[PDB]
Amino acid sequence: DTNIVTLTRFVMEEGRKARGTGEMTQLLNSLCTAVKAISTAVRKAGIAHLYGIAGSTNVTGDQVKKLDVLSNDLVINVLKSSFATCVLVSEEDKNAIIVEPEKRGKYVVCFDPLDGSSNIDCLVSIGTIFGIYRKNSTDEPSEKDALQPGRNLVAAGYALYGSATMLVLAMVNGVNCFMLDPAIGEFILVDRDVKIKKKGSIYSINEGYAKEFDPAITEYIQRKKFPPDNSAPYGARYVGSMVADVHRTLVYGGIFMYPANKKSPKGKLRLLYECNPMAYVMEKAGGLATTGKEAVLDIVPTDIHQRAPIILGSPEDVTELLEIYQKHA
Ligand SMILES: O=P(O)(O)OC[C@H]1O[C@](O)(CO)[C@@H](O)[C@@H]1O
Ligand SMILES: [Mg+2]
Ligand SMILES: [Mg+2]
Ligand SMILES: [Mg+2]
Repeated sequence: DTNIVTLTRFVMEEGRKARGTGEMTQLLNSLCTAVKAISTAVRKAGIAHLYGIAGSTNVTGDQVKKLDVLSNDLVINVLKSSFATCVLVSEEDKNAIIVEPEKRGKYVVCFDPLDGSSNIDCLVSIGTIFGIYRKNSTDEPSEKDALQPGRNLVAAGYALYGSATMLVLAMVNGVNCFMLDPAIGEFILVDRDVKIKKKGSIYSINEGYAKEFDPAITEYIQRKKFPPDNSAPYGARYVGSMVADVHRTLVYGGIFMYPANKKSPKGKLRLLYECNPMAYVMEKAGGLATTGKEAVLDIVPTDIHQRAPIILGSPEDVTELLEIYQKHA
């Protein structure tokens, strides 16, 4: 056990020939602290009475749970104290948060402090999603610094509070998985340079919305169930937590879908702190992420709480669905 490859060491070793201020390492070390604190609260949530609602509604009009508030506070406090950030965007705050000059650093951070809130009370996998941008402009920090295309990401990933706690981190040359050792409260490198399979055998979507689906989604699903070449039909999985469904897509292959539909032109999931981070992870693992008509990472945001359709996973799977949308174009 005497040589520990922790997230910190990883993020220091690589960025050492890249030089840098090392505030990315500060950022991520800080974030890891909040994630550990969220994991331990989650693992004991019913005894600590942390289930239930906060008694509020957010800008996307979700019903705010207790762990939403707790996790939001932890992420914000640790990011500010990191001295690595200047602008913060959270699912739980109407406006971007501008860091006090005294603790400012050069990064902009967009995050979902707790993802999968419908699955909180039934003990299903939940998580934390983040994307990291460098502030470009020279003028005073503002919400506008968060309105960057996802292709501008310097780092992104998620924490998954599942059967084990995992930190999935994507940076410019690739994706790496770090598992939480609860005995020493360190994230340890467990999966190096993760690449997604070119094609999977699992499709993931809420078919409860079948009546609202566009003809292309409708066709694709039918094809997964009734393949034209007599291949085996695809298996279906939908946990209901974006972080768990995307994580399985990453390690098992296949496709994850939250499409636009007749009642939601822009889908449900949020571009800044849900769709862009996962699209980035997917592209760095060699997969794709599309709205059905354009790459998510290429969208230029105008609203920090903007929604986008997302279709992601194995390149050959996502490409088959894109061909169907094309065909229907
Ligand atoms: O109940 P639905 O509409 O399938 O929504 C599930 C999606 O909503 C979210 O909870 C939004 O956070 C995602 O984590 C999840 O993928
Ligand atoms: Mg929510
Ligand atoms: Mg979410
Ligand atoms: Mg959330």
